[PDB]
Amino acid sequence: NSNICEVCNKWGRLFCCDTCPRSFHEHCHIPSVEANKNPWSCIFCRIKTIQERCPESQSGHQESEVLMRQMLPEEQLKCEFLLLKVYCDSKSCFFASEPYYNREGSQGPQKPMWLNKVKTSLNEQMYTRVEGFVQDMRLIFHNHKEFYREDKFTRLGIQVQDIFEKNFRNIFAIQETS
Ligand SMILES: [Zn+2]
Ligand SMILES: [Zn+2]
Ligand SMILES: [Zn+2]
Repeated sequence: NSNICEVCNKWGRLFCCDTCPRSFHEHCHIPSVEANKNPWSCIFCRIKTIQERCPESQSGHQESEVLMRQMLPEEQLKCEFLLLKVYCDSKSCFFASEPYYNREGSQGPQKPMWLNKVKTSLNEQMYTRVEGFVQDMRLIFHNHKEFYREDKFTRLGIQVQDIFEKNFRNIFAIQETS
């Protein structure tokens, strides 16, 4: 197994996957690494199994159909993975914890949003459909763009949103288009 966490790329107290060489800090993995369970399979392994059990799940989908899906176990897992993929980028640090807004010439967003809040929401089963999760994720970056206006710091929102959107299209097998 790897000697660094797959998400944050640091060493420390790591839990190793039994079916692939990835390792995780307890609260870097999503969901948090489970108490017992030997063997234990990580979220990358669990997602791969879904695809392997239903190869047709990789055919193209319309985003509008994906968003209306109810958050049954497999969609819940897919959203957890997609959130994890965003935390894997080091630029996620900017969006992880609760933000605050005091900048000359800007007003804060009406509905602040951040990754740790989406993480809690997922953990507490607060989303009933994929759309709930996706809307909160996209709101993070939209609030950032709106607040930072012409500051070049706006680009961090663009960059992390691109990571999100690529991974959304991959995980939920959205039909490729130009
Ligand atoms: Zn970690
Ligand atoms: Zn694994
Ligand atoms: Zn089948």
